[PDB]
Amino acid sequence: MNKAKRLEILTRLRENNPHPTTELNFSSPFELLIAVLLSAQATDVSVNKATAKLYPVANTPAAMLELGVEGVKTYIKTIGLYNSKAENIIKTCRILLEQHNGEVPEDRAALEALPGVGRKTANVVLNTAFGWPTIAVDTHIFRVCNRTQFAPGKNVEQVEEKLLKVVPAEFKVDCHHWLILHGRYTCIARKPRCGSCIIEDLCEYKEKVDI
Ligand code: SF4
Repeated sequence: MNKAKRLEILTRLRENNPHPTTELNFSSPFELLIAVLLSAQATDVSVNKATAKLYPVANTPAAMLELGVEGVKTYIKTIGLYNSKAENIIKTCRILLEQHNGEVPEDRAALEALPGVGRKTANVVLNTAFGWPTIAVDTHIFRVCNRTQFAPGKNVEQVEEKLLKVVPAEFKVDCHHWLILHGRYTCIARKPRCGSCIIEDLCEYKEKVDI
């Protein structure tokens, strides 16, 4: 692949969807942090169904703490691992109240310190709630980057590091959401939708499927 081809792929993804975002519903950084903590081994539609019940009754660290571990579990019992999720939620709300004064902190090490949130999660929250140029790589973005040859790599860290070198600064805030929505709905794992792909003539995959 090369610089000019990469730039035309990013130009077509912007034309198609100028402002890509998460499929998790949220109206605040805190509501995004909790939705992302509820995401582990669950679908976005499962999480949105649970937060549609929960956030009208408690959507601040203080209201959440007042609901308690067992009150939280009542609203999220439909989601996988909800007992440990409910513990991580209450603990994170306490830390935000004490150390960060009821705010979600705009800082990677502070977010990574929170129970249940790791590097990829901190990067997704900094990008999606605060607009940071971070580009977290999951299995979808890994498959898309290697199939197209946009940013090939042998594991997650190599693709993440290549993406931070090859994506122009202009495109780095929307890059993660463009590539994950492309992987989820077009460049899917079993039988890619190549005959209907908006970047098919720029993609370098040798096994394209419906011409
Ligand atoms: S042409 Fe096929 S392999 Fe290439 S990006 Fe599109 S869907 Fe994926």
